[PDB]
Amino acid sequence: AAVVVSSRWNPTPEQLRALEELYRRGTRTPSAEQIQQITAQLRKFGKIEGKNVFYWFQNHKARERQKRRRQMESAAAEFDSAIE
Amino acid sequence: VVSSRWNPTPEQLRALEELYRRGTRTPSAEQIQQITAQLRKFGKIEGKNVFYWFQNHKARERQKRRRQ
DNA sequence: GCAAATTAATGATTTATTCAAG
DNA sequence: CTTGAATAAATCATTAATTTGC
Repeated sequence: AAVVVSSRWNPTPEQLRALEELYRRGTRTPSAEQIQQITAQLRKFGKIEGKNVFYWFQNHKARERQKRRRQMESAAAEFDSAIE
Repeated sequence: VVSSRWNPTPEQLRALEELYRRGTRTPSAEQIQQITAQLRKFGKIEGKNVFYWFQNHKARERQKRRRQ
């Protein structure tokens, strides 16, 4: 019987899937009321607060950009090696 | 019995693994051809085998080791 | 011991995404 | 808004491990 305290919010798999689908529908920089409403809904899956949503979308946008940039340095790896 | 799908020779396997440990995870076309060149000393292999091996390895290590 | 049966691994294909040309 | 570039996720398919009954 015991406690564990978190230093960083982590999305539950359900909160994560919800945020990823908000992203697939085109959400990129939620407004303040958007942040609050999203938060109010995702709190049903578990712990989450407004700044967590705010950061999640910033970090996800940046990481997608960086990911997609580093997919470009590969320079058509799949076609040049697998199809021809 | 003859082969329909490639399978790494036990040495190509250790070399592909070493490359993954030292940071090669999403190799480029060029590098892929470089790697394929080297690994054929140890037997049959083509660029498609190398490209898929890194894709599948990376995906399934994510499955095993990533926490969510 | 040995293969047929069944299960686990993994190679190869397909599908759904992403950013950002145009 | 559309779509080119290029996956990585999900899935399909075949091989290797292994289990099983003899």
